[PDB]
Amino acid sequence: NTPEHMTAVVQRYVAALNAGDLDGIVALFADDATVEGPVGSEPRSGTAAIREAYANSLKLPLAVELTQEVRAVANEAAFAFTVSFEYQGRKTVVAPIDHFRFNGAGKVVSMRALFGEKNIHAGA
Amino acid sequence: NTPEHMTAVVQRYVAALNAGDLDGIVALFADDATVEGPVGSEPRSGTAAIREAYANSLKLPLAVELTQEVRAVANEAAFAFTVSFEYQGRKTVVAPIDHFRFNGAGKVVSMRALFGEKNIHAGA
Ligand SMILES: C[C@]12CCc3c(ccc4cc(O)ccc34)[C@@H]1CCC2=O
Ligand SMILES: C[C@]12CCc3c(ccc4cc(O)ccc34)[C@@H]1CCC2=O
Repeated sequence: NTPEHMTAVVQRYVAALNAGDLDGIVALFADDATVEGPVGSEPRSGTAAIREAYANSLKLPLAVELTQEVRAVANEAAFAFTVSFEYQGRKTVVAPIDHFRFNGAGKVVSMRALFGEKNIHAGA
Repeated sequence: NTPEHMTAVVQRYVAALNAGDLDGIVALFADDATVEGPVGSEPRSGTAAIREAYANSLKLPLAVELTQEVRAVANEAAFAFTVSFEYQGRKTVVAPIDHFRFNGAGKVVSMRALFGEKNIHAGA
């Protein structure tokens, strides 16, 4: 469980969101992992709940892009990125910072997505 | 304790590091706050320990800059930035992502600085 590996996992995650690859996303998580997004809302725990959450997230085609280098140290990674989508002619860009914590096996045991209304950038 | 306030606190923090303003930094924290930087190392707790930690951080003049919008939601903020300094003719730029959690009073109760060796950018 190295910085190289954690950075790679972040890149796999971004790419799988772009591809709508739900298996690929869920495969990154430990069986008892938790996901909390946005920070503040009630977390989802376990493979089944995690899959359901990302299924709802992938209803629309997402364009996802890392916007800076990944920060990876010890057993944690943080990264800045954008998620862009379009609905009823409005394009929206959401710019979160995510935090992953990894277990010794290199699977994500916790994901937290930090973004507020000021990080949601959309026209009329 | 609003996103506006948390964003302002982040901006006050960045500016106080630039100014070497140790009082200004410590004033942002709750009396029993913790600081952990880099993530992984042993955290420091309490006003006295927090001041000592930032005193050591301010031995050299720091140039600190937010490099993206702050992410602020509920009681937490995350931000991407750089800390630049020079020593013995070598310029170094460190690019962390910090996470703050706030108490109801609007003081920082926990700070975590996430950066690894790949986020330390220095010449020979
Ligand atoms: C962008 C988004 C809010 C956050 C978000 C979405 C999808 C995948 C995400 C993946 C993340 O790691 C962090 C945040 C999101 C939603 C899809 C529609 C929407 O409003
Ligand atoms: C940049 C640095 C490592 C991280 C760091 C420093 C100083 C203030 C910081 C403030 C932060 O919120 C996060 C990280 C740092 C150090 C000064 C010298 C050095 O190597």
